[PDB]
Amino acid sequence: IRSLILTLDCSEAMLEKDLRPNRHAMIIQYAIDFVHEFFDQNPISQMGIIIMRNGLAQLVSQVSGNPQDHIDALKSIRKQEPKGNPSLQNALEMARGLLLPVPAHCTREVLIVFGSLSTTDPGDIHQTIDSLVSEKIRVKVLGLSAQVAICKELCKATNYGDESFYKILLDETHLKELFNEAVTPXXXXXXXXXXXXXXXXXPTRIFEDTPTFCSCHSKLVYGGYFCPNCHSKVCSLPTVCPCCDLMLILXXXXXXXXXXXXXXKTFAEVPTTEKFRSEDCFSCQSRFPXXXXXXXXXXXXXSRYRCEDCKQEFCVDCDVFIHEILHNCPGCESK
Amino acid sequence: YPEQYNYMCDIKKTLDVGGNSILEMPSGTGKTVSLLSLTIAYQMHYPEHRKIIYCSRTMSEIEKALVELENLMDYRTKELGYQEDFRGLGLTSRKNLCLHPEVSKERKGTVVDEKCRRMTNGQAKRKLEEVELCEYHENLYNIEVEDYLPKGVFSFEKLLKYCEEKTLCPYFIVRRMISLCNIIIYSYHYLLDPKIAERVSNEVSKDSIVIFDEAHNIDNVCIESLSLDLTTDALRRATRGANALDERISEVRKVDSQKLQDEYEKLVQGLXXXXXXXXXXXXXXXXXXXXXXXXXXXXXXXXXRAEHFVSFLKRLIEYLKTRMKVLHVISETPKSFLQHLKQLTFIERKPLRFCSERLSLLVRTLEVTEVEDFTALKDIATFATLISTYEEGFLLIIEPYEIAVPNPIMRFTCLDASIAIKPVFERFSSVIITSGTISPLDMYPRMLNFKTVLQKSYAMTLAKKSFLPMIITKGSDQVAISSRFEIRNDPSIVRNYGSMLVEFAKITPDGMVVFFPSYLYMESIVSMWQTMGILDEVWKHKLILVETPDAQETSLALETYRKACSNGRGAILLSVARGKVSEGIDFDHQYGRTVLMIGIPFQYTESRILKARLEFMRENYRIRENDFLSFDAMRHAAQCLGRVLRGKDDYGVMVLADRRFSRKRSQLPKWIAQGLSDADLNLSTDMAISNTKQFLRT
Ligand code: SF4
Ligand SMILES: [Zn+2]
Ligand SMILES: [Zn+2]
Ligand SMILES: [Zn+2]
Repeated sequence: IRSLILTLDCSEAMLEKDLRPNRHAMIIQYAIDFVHEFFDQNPISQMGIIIMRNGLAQLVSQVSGNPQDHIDALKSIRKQEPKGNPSLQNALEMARGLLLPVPAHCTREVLIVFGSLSTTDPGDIHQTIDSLVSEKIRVKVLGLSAQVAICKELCKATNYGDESFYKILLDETHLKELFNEAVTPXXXXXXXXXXXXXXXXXPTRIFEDTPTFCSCHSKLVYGGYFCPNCHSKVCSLPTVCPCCDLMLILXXXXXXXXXXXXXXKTFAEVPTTEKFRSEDCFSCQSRFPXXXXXXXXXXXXXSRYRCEDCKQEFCVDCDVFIHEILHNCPGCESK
Repeated sequence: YPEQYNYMCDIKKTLDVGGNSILEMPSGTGKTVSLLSLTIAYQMHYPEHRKIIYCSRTMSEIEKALVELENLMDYRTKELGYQEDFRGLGLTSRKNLCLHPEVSKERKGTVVDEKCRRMTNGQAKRKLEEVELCEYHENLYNIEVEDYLPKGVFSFEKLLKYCEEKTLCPYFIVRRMISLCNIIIYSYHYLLDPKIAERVSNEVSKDSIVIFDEAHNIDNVCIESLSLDLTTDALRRATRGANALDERISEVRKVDSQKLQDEYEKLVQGLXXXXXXXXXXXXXXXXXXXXXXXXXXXXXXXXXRAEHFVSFLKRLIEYLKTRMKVLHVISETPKSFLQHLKQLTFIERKPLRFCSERLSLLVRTLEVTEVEDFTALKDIATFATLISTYEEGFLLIIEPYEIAVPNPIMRFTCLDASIAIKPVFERFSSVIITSGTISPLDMYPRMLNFKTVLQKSYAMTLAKKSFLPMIITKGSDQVAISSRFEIRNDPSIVRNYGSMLVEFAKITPDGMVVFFPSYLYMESIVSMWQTMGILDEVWKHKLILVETPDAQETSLALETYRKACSNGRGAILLSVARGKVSEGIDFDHQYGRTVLMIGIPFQYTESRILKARLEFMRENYRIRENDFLSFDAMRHAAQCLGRVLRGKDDYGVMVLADRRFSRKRSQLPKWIAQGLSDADLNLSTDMAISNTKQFLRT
């Protein structure tokens, strides 16, 4: 569904001592964690890692849905020293070369981790910006410390003229938060066009391994997925079958679809003196006063959470928990 | 916005009551206030009563006033849907408002008015007894051209293109449209010009509102109205000019002497008044401002002709050569110099009336006039008009001999500036005086005596977006003392200061503009700096304003700055606060987000002019040895402070060195004094806080 291109800054400016021990190692590690979370909340999505080193853009992880390739590609960067200077234009041109074969019904995202305060580009970057906006490519830049006007014009131009995507990071925790923000999709207002895709297989799991089989690598396996079209037994991933080009999805597509469908209804905070109901939680059992800062003014007040779709009481930890995972409110299942 | 609305109320009450007001506007947010306040103030009375007389110091402010005036026209025409009599006349440079010198001359010098006088004389000569007319003429005085402006705004650029399309000349359109009483946007060198202020004063016909914009260099303009340096070469040009006058005497006495006798009779009968009342569209000469001079009944050399004027003129220039060939140090009192001249030869105190008339007579007898000789005759004529009149505060001075070859110079020192500004307080009223680089605003009631009201800036909010720190400790506190001398001392300490500039420029690579008190430090650090990594890592290239500034060089440096900042590169702008181009166009990240100041501004001392004006102001206001090292430097530093402020939506930081800055005020007096190394990390945090508070305060 999504096609994100992770462009990490790997130049001499990354050798400075801001993060611990340096910016490069923390960006690599947090990039590995970003690969984990991204492939955990986006199963049938694509990733591609490019680095900006030695004044050039170097593709280190081809566009694929297997996280292990990105993990190894990120492990190879921390064993070398980030030298040279960053090149935004070359990275955006190569990102274009990786996002052009992507179908129009799939989003094209480019996430740039920019630590330096200056880039080294051959040609005019504004023409590359015009090319990015023309072919519809959403660009998000996580810059370090001071702002760059080119990043403002790029993030604003690549998002329907709206500026709210050039995120400034000031610490490791902030960078973690931005990473987390790139996991979640962005249902923007769009420009109203047509959408649909067709042909998505569902596999049958083969447990046989006495003679083994493989139609994508011709190697030994312990069992493999079955294509309902070309009838090939390949390595197991819910992505595209490489023998006739169609998906092999299962309950994962339903999972991410329902995750994108979650309304996440925050329960209204109503004091016990206003609800006139005993302290109760419907997901567990709560006899704990929430408020008690003062004497009888706060202890006898407390806070009861309310789901209005069923008029039920809950405590805060369960509102947070059902906001993180699970469908909202067990009381909405009983009528 | 309420802050600017308070200034709107102040402009309203001062326009309705007071005759003059000293209004202090915040830098970057006070240009669009008076432009609408004046128009609405004109509409509340009745549509056509007083007119906007906006006065700026540069042409960029004139263009900004023109485009903002167009924003006023669109603003008033998009909210009501009714079309009114449009105003707005752009009075710019003569070379930039003419089309013929770009077709054949291909020059942008100051002699375009001479060629325009050749074309005008061609028109007059093809309308009298006979070069071509020009490009297009004889239709610039008609009603249609007089109505092309009130029906549609055509100012400067729109007037240049409109004249290039409609086949017209913009000079006569503007000149004929000064009497139309539109919104004229000219500079201070035109309101107080000993050659332009007379005609403008006769065409505007007074009864308007004058707007002194950025009125902080008014004393500088009043000083620049005189002081002409006689550097021995003007004596040779005056000698060759006298020889040319003798040749012209032989020519008019050779065959055609009837016109000289007829014009001579016009002088004996109707004098200078009739001579200037008969001629129309003829080139004029210089004059010590006739409205300020007030001298009538100009007799033509005690009723004499031209041979006597060139004889007494040869004696006068020879006396000048005699007074310029002396020992070395000598000061002149203009009265004692006139008395000594009378002791050498009697000529009385009337060579002024003898120049203003004889120059016009020669013009009326000349058809092929040489430019250098006539120019030298105009210089000697001005010197005569200013040794014959205007003596109170005037001080003739001779430059000492310092080798003695490059030396014979004679400069005249002007008089009190209050005299020069004076006529506007009888011609006009409710003259609004606005400036964003005035602090304190008490040196304008003191120096230049006039009764007015004082209104200071009352706008100060969002202090977290206007980082204003100052640097005192440079790691050793040894460059802040050596950077205050007229001549630099200990070059190694200056090299250490430059190294501190390399470290500071490396810490904050996001557009840097550095201002220097003089070009000596720049030329000393640019010769051999022992370092260049800032140009090799963060700045790619450096921008240096030449000690001899050039228009195309400065333009290519500014465009290079905008393109360098629009490519994510940045460049250090090593400029001088005392140099050319004070700038004023910001409101963008293309300008230097961080501005560096090398100490405090300094004025060149050990000069006879600073001692003459020093003792003169000492006798006037008794502000001796105190205001010439804090007021002028305060204005020069405020010229750099005004570039940092560019609206509350933008941010910036300006680093001022030296502790002496605490002795002077500043715009937005919220400053913290700490070291420079600490200011590196402080600015490192400000470059993120300024980026975080934006979306939080919105
Ligand atoms: S009429 Fe106009 S174009 Fe011709 S010389 Fe005069 S100013 Fe220039
Ligand atoms: Zn298949
Ligand atoms: Zn609970
Ligand atoms: Zn519910």
